[PDB]
Amino acid sequence: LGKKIITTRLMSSITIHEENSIAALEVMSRFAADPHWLIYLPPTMSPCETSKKEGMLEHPIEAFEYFRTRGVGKVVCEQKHMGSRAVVIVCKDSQVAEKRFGVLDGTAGICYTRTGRHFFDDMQLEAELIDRVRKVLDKSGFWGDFNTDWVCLDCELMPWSAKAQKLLEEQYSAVGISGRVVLDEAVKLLKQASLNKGKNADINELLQRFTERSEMMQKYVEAYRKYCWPVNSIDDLKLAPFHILATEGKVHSDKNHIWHMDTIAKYCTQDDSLIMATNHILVDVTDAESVDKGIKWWEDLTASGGEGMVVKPYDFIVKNGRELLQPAVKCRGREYLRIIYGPEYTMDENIERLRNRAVGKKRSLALREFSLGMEALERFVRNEPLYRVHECVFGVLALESEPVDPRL
Amino acid sequence: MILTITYTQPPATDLGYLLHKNPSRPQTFELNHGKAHIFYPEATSERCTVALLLDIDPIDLGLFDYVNDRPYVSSSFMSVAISRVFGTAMSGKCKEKPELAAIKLPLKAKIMMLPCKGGEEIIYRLFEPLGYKVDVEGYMLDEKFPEWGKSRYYTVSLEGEVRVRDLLNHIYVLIPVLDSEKHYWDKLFQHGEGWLVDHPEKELIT
Repeated sequence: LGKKIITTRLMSSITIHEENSIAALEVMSRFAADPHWLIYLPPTMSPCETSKKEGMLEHPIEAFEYFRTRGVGKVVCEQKHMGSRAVVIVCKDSQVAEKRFGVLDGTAGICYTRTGRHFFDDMQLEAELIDRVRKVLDKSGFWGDFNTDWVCLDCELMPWSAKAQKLLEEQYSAVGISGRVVLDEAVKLLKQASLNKGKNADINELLQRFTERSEMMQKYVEAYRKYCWPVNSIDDLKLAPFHILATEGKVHSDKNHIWHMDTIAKYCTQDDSLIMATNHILVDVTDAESVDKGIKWWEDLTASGGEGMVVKPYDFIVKNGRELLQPAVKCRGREYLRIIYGPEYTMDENIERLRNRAVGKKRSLALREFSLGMEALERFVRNEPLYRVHECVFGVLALESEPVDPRL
Repeated sequence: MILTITYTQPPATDLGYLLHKNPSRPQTFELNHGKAHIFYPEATSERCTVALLLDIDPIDLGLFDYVNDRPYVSSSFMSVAISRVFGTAMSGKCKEKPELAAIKLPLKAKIMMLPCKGGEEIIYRLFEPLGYKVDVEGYMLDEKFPEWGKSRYYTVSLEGEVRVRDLLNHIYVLIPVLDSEKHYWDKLFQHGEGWLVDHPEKELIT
């Protein structure tokens, strides 16, 4: 090909380089769902600046500052659950699907991942989850209230996908078993030498140091184990929508996140335990005691600890003048981050070097993807043809094949 | 990440002389991507054990290029530590006990957390021709979750009568043969003198 130039309402010029274009074509053409359903792919999300509090790499104070210093006085903090991200689209019937999306295989809904591929291999499990979501939207009067035969939802899906839970076998536990055994043996040996007692080492410093390493490694192992439990049926899934993205005629990027939370709770979370309302608070980033509350709240979410919170501006799309701001900033839990920065990241000599991280590229990637997904929604809803929608969705894919710090 | 050697011929503390690390003097050596500690968990006349402890720095540098088993396995970094702490002992040179260094001593060794794609069978094939009685222990990836199955980590115990320098040279050469992904992350024949040419797996070792 060459370079693809895409125009969006939020960024008039977004460039898709050939090599990102190719790298996407590979994964869009081989393993992806019916391109008719792909009206949206979620963006990657930036983290906060690093903290300086003791033992802390990410802390809510810097996420709050990001918005305060850019003139956003109100944020909505939403709980990050232990799960993948999944787009859920639900039609009333296969006739809606066929007529509105052009879907030709009789499917009445889809649940797909950020790569544009079915969350489930078992297609029956997909459809069972879709209609369960549909029954609820009936038992609330969604279709009527929104004057729509379809809905696109942005959601947390728990637990980890089956593909995701293999990493626990291929990777996480490998590090976990090797690290536990040797660090426990390291402590035992040093201890013995402690009692039977290049450059000079001190045995007791060594023992203390390896005692700390061993402890961090225990925590790491307890952190990943939680993400194991298999989907034997639909009663193992948990689903929490956080945006109503699109209904017939409208994109809901004008609606604030309280609206999204509340409106999802009334229409999608009533009388089923499979679809939950997400825990959230509102924080005034200008008030020390509102800020303090959000901190406490976050300390409690991650007490177990859960992954942390996603901090969003009050409105869906915000600008600081003409500069579009991040639609989201994650603040990840201290324990959870051992799964990302490694078992021993909280150790002093480590966390110190980790505090110097460059987030510029990642934020720039989150904004461009954010713009492209909004354009893809805005085009579908205004009934533009497939290629015009699809160039935006494919654009998201291509940018994701861009090299960036995997920990961010 | 741990090598231990054990000697029990009374005065066992003579193991110290052959290695040149005075048992009362724990030491730290600095490698690339970390450092190595040598100390003697036990030094009595009836029993003497040396311990070689890797201290690899995870930050010295996909998500799993930051979250890997490198700092916890007996990789090629183990060999590099051996040649660095027991430098001369691999040249047969001993002073205060020149004959102890001269003959086969009854010896035991333990290499923890050897990552071997080839499993038990490749560990025997490398070590039994050299006159070792070899014991191998394996690990499950996570005992909470037996359904994940075996890791490809093995802890190898060697028992044999051999010269100290052969033992160190055996381990030095044979460890990076099992480390399949060392390419991801020092000259041979000067280390295989006496045994390598005659080893059944020498093509495979080279």
